[PDB]
Amino acid sequence: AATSRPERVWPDGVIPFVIGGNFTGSQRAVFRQAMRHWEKHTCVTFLERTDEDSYIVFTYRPCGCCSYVGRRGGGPQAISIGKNCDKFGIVVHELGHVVGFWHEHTRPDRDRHVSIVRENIQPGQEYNFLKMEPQEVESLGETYDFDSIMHYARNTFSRGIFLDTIVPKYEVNGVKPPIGQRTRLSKGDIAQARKLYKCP
Ligand SMILES: CCCCC[C@H](CN(O)CO)C(=O)NCNC(=O)c1cc2cccc(OC)c2o1
Ligand SMILES: [Zn+2]
Ligand SMILES: [Zn+2]
Repeated sequence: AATSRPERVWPDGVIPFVIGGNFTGSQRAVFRQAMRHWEKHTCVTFLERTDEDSYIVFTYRPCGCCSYVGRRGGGPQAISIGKNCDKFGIVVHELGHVVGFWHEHTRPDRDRHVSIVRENIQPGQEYNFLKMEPQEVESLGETYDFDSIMHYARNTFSRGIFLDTIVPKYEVNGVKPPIGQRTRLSKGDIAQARKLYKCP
């Protein structure tokens, strides 16, 4: 679910950043590691902000809302992190938003790959399962990626941990594909981000 909007692609793949107050040393170390993980597998690079107009700010905030997707432009933008959502893999996902990705399950073609089980969604959290409009996404010829760091888990916003809100439709390698990994950028994520940023 890469943005279709070229103004949201950070020019030259260089993203200035600031780390705000109220984090521990350890949380700040994880931020740098997550930024470096992006740097290792793509041409995207994070740079400590000096005088740039547009830049990201790591802000202490309760988990959930919101990390701006892609470059806002004309000023600072938030990448929001809190106590329960600050592990390496979560921050990598959040930087996925920064660089221009929405959630994989909101791809316009998602109904060919997953079922949404509405009845299992926590009340008032249904908006998290809305498809993006076709005009807002350009997937760049890349197939729907179950292993994506941007893909929800089977029971994300579920009323109970044993109930699925998202179910993949078909078996891949003879078994239903696992979703919701927060370990690393997937092969699919790397391929897609390289196209988005026109990496060499
Ligand atoms: C109101 C939308 C709730 C979004 C919450 C999620 C949390 N994560 O999954 C983080 O990984 C989120 O941040 N998704 C990505 N960002 C957005 O969807 C989003 C929309 C939006 C609209 C106006 C202003 C914003 O400022 C940060 C926005 O973020
Ligand atoms: Zn997200
Ligand atoms: Zn994808």
